[PDB]
Formats: sequence, C-alpha cells, structure tokens
Amino acid sequence: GSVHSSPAIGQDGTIYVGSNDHYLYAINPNGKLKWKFETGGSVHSSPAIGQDGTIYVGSNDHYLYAINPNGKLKWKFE
Amino acid sequence: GSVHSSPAIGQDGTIYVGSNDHYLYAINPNGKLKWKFETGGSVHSSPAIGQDGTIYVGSNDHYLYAINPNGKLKWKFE
Amino acid sequence: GSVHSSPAIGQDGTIYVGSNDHYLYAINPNGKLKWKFETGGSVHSSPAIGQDGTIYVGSNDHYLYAINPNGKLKWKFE
Amino acid sequence: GSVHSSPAIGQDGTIYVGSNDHYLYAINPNGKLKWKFETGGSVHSSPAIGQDGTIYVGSNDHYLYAINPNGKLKWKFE
Repeated sequence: GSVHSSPAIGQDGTIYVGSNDHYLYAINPNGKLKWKFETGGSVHSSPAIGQDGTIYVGSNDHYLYAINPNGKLKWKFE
Repeated sequence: GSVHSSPAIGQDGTIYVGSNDHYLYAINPNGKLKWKFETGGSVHSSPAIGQDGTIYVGSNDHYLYAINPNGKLKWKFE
Repeated sequence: GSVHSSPAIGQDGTIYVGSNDHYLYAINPNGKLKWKFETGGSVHSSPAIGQDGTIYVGSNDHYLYAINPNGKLKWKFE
Repeated sequence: GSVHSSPAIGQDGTIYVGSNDHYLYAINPNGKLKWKFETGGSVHSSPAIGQDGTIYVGSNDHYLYAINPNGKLKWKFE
C-alpha cells in the first residue's frame, strides 16, 4: 500500500494530503499543520480543489467528502 | 484497495469520481448527484477532463470511457 | 489492481492512458487510436505532459519513459 | 504494485517522479538526472508542485516531504 495520497496545492500554497490513518491533512507551506479532518477510513484518493477552494476527497468509509478551506465539513456524499 | 479514485473538477465545479462499485459519479458542488454512469468494473482510474468538457476514465472492464458532460456515453475504447 | 492509469489530456485533446497490458495509448478525441507505445511492464503510473508536449510515464519495467507526441521514443531513464 | 508514481512537471520542464526504491527523482527534459532525494520508504504518491516550485511528496516512511527545487530538504511533516 501507500501511506499518503498524492498532495494537492491550494491558492495560498496550502498542501492537502490524505493518509491511510483516516485523516485529510492541510499543511501550511511553512511545514506546520493548518488542520486535519477525521474520516472513517483510509484516504488513498488524492484531493481535488474546486474553483471556490473546496477540498474534495474520497475515503474508504465509502463517502466522498467536501471540506471547507477552514477544515469544517461542507457535505459528504454516499 | 481504495473505494474512490481521485476526483476531477469540471468547468462549473462538478465533481467527478470513480468508485469500485463500477460507477462514475458526477456530483453537483451542492452535494446532490448530477448523474452516475454504469461501467462493467471498478473505476480506480481518476477521471480526466477534455477541453470540450468530455470526461475520460478507465474501468476494470478493460474499456477507456469517454462520457459526455450530461452523462451519456460518447464512446468506449478497448 | 487497476487496468488503466489515470488519463492525461494533450493540447489537441489527445487522451493518453497507460495499461497493465504494458502499452501507453494515445487516443484521438474521436475514439480512434492515434498510436500505442510498447513498454516492458504494466503502466500504472498516470502520464504527465511537458510544456513541449512530451509524454512522460513510468513502467514496471523500471524505466521512466519520455515519448514524443508522434509515439516515437525520446529517451528512457533508469 | 507500481515502481513509479505519476510524474509531475516543473516550470522549466523538470520531471519529478517517485520510486518504490525510496527516492524522489528530478530528471532534466534531456533525460539526464538533475538530482535524487533519499526517503525512508517507497514513494508511491505522485509529487505536487507549489507556486514557488517546492516539490511535495509522501513516503511510506510516513513523512510528507517538502523538497527545494535544488534537491535539498525543506522540511518533513509527520
């Protein structure tokens, strides 16, 4: 397997990456955590970024997540 | 394995994602389904979007699919 | 596993996709084959496209391939 | 498995690709090595490139790496 998804880069340089530890990480370009988002399963899918900055990623809990840029859930799709 | 491919984002913000349930999903940015497209196998490949909006994704049924933005098959390649 | 890599789209709309059948495929947007390129192993890696149109993809024969837009080998890196 | 991640392309055409041999490779468009970066595990994740050229990739040593364009470590995140 792979511990990390491929990263995605936001407008301000934020680095978003999924982990098989079940979290989506948002990392500042300075290497400090901005936030992390808890899903119910491994995040192998590489995040995509919408035109408005929404971060989308699938989880092995079977949901497609839409996360606001501040780390709060926008919605999940099953 | 992974339940989801990595998502792709269309011009209008539509989120396209493959599933190992054999479907390609097109999701409105509001979290409601736009359409889903039935293939014959797991869609692990992450979709790509052409300049005219066509959505391309491979399936483990061994076909490369070209899907119109309205969810109708354009062609499949083997 | 997955039969297909994720596709990449060229300037003219050409769709490039790797297969576990060991080939990199270049498909016209009309669904007809432009060319295919034979490697020595499964092409699980998703191709990337350079600014000059070169197509790059890794193969499980352990080479990173650079392919010209006309399907001829440019170089391979090990 | 897959020996290579999907490649990423830098501003000057440099091709960045991870290997399950634990290294991230930066290859000149002419096919000669620019540098390689040693991690502690397979680099299955496909690199992403920041707006300032930083290369980000995850490794199965459980770190997300930020690498400067000259191949020197910028930081690693766990």
